[PDB]
Amino acid sequence: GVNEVPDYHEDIHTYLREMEVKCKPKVGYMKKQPDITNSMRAILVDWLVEVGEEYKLQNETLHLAVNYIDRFLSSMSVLRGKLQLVGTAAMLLASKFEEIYPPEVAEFVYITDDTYTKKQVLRMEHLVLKVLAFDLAAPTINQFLTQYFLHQQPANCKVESLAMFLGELSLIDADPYLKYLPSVIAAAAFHLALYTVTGQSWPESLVQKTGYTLETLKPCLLDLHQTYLRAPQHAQQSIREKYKNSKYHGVSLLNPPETLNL
Amino acid sequence: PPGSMENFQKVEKIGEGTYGVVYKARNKLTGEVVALKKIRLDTEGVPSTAIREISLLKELNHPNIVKLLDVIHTENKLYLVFEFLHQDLKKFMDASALTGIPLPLIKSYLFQLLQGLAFCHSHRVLHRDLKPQNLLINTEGAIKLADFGLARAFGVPVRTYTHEVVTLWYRAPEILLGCKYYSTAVDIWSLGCIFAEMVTRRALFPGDSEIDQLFRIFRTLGTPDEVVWPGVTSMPDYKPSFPKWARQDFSKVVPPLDEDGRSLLSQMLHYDPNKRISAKAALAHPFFQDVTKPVPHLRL
Ligand SMILES: Cc1c(C(=O)O)cccc1-c1nc2nc(N)nc(OCC3CCCCC3)c2[nH]1
Ligand SMILES: [Mg+2]
Repeated sequence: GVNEVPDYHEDIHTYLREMEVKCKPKVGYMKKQPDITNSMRAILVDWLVEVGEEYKLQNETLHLAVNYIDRFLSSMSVLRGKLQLVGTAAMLLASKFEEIYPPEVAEFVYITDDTYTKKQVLRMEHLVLKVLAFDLAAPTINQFLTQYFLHQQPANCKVESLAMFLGELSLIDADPYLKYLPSVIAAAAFHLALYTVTGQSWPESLVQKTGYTLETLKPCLLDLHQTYLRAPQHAQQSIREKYKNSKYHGVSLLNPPETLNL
Repeated sequence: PPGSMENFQKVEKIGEGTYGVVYKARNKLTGEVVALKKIRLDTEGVPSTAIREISLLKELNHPNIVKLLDVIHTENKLYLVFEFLHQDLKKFMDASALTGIPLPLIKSYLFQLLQGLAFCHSHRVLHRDLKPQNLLINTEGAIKLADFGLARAFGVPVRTYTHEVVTLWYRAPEILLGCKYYSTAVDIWSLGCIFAEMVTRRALFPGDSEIDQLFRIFRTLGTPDEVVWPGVTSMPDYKPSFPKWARQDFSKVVPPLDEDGRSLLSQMLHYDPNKRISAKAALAHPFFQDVTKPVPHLRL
């Protein structure tokens, strides 16, 4: 029905495919950051996951914040003591963009345990907006996933939650996921979820829609599968905790498959 | 981008609202006439309406969508520089009392509004406030969607978004009836109301409250049941106690409208958001078979 905008679905998917290339962060940015590392970014993204749980923000909001941060850090050097300010301001902007009821600025100041002032948060907000030139309508893994989900026969809630979980895990690790576009991560996550739960594969209908095959998705899939297999041991655990909740069908408790048989 | 701000010469105030003054101004170097919307900054930082307006209009480049030219982004003020347009459709309707708007102009304007809207929808943007005051016309015959402060980037399939939304007279029944989800069809409902309004110069459903608005729609189009709109009786704010009004001939709803016009209007005002016509499909309606783009018949 009109909730899946049949007359526009394909125009939208095309347009998002075009924009994810323009909103892509620079793949080698961390190497050009003197003071920060992939591991500090992972700490930060894991903290944003907790903040989104504390305020019951949309997952889309989280994905947008991470995109904003990664684009900002692609052109702005940041000291480690200020990384969280960038992250706080990113989450504020994403909330304002995406949420019906965003938390107030004071709640963002509060959650940084008063490391930062309200003035600093609002000043960083303005700097992020200028650095990103207000281009906040970025495509996310989620926006692709939700369209891929329409191709399931029938829809399966475990598959959907699992795919979101896998996509969310990818946010944490810049190495390697920065080299992959949201549409590709979404595809690999959808395939991997579909396989884990039902034994099925990336369907022909999504080959038609995306132009992607298991062969073109292989590299991302192999990374994602390793990430999935190693997830209990990763230093960052907020996504796994989050996806134990019934809201997400407890999918983080499902066992990854040992092999992909590709 | 284009600087600026010392390059602009304010000519006069043209509008207000939030946050929220609009001036007419002229670029002193290029001669370009612009509309400057000033947004005062501060204790919650940059307002979310502005964040949406700007981010979404950066993506939307189209002849029938108001062009955002620049954003002048200072510590305490934010100016949005838009292309200048001469009048809003509402003031044009009022100026056209006595004659009415010639059909070629109504047809032209509807065709352009539908192009603008199809473009929004194709770029995953819901406008959510289409009304004559937000539609701007120039002296060359263009009409453009404007005021994107209520707009939103949507996902496919849609999630639950802000319930408010849409000025009451132009608000679709699935919003009035509290549906969990609404989509691109809400904008089409609004343009249907606007189509009718261009023909009559008076609002089609001028409700004074949500229930009154629903009841005015029901009295014109019939109180919807499960045949006309499967699911309606299960909607959150549907009440079995709602009066059951008979659907009128549509010829009686907008008497001066021809058969093609009526057909298109009835498809834009279909109760079932699933069956309501898209902007994309409306562009191909036989109503538009002879469409042109004349200038407005009146001085702007
Ligand atoms: C709107 C208007 C009148 C009028 O009908 O009173 C007279 C002279 C100019 C304008 C006007 N031209 C405009 N051009 C652009 N680009 N934007 C305008 O206003 C933005 C406005 C759109 C309608 C709701 C409030 C925000 C404009 N308002
Ligand atoms: Mg429809």
